[PDB]
Amino acid sequence: GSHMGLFNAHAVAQQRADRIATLLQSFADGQLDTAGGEAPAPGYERLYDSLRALQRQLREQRAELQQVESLEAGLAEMSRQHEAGWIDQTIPAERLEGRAARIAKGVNELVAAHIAVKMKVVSVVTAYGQGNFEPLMDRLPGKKAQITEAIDGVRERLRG
Amino acid sequence: GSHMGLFNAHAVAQQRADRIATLLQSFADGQLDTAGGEAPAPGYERLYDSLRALQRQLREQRAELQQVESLEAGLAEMSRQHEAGWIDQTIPAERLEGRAARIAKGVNELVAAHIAVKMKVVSVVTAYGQGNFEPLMDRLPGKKAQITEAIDGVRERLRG
Ligand SMILES: [Cl-]
Ligand SMILES: [Cl-]
Repeated sequence: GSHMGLFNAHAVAQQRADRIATLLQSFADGQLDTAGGEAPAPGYERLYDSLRALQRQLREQRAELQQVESLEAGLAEMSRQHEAGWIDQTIPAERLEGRAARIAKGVNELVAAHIAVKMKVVSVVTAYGQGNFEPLMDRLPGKKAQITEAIDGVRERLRG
Repeated sequence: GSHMGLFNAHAVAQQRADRIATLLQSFADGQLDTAGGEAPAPGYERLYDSLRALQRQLREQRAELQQVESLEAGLAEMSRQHEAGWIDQTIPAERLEGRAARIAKGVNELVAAHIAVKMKVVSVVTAYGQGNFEPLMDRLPGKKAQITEAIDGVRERLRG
C-alpha cells in the first residue's frame, strides 16, 4: 500500500503474465499435456478457463490431423498393395475414427464396387471360356454400360 | 505509490487479464480474425507474442481440417457418380491442397488403375466378340492374375 507495495504488485502481475506466456507457448509447440494449474487469483479465473478450453480444443484438432496422417498412410499402403494386384487389401478403417474413418470407408467401398464389377466379368467370362454361354453380364449404369455390352458381344460369337 | 496506487495497479492488471481472456475465448470459438493488438506493456510482450503464434497455428489447423471436409465431400460425390456408372468423375484435387490434396490424388489414381484394367478387358474382349482373337489380356500381378487368365480361357474357346 506504499511504493514498495505497487512495485510488488507489478512484480507479481509480471510473473503471472510470464507463466501464462509459458503455457501459451507450450501450446503452440504441441505440448498440450500440462494443464495450466489453478489461476493465481480471481482476476485470472476466466482467462485460465479459456486457457483450458483452448487446450481441450488444441488437443482434439491435433488428434484429427493425426487421423488424417494415418489415412494418407493406409491409402498409400492400399495403393501399393493394389498395384501389385493384392486387391483384397483395404485401409484399416477400424484403427481410425471420426472424419478420417468415414473417408477410409468411402475409399474402400468405392474400390470394392469397381472390384465387384470385375469379379462378375471374370466369372461370366470364365464360363464362356469353357462352353457355358448361359450367364449374362449384369446391366451396368452410365459408362460402365460398355463392360456389359462388350461381354454380350463375345456372347453372341461363342453362341453358334 | 500509495494505497490508491496499488488498487489502481490491480484494477489495470485485472483488465489486461480480461482482454487476454477475451482473446483466448474468441480463439476457442473459431474467431482467429482479430489480432490481439499491441501488448499493454513490457511485461506482456512475450505473452502476446505467444498469443499471435497461437493464432497463426489455430488458423493453419483450421484450414487443414476444412480441406479434410472438402475431401470427404468430393469423395462422397465421386462415390455417387461411380455407383451410377459415371466413372470419369474424380475428386477435384486442384481445389484442395496439402495433405488433403495428396489423399485425393491417391484415391483418384487408385481407382484409375482399377478402371484401366477394365478398359483393357472391355477392349480385348470386344475384339474377341467380333472375330479377332489376336490380342491378349495383359499379364496381371497378384490376384488380378485371374482376370488375365479368365480372358485367356475364353480366348482358347473362340480359337478354333
Ligand atoms: Cl508383391
Ligand atoms: Cl445418373
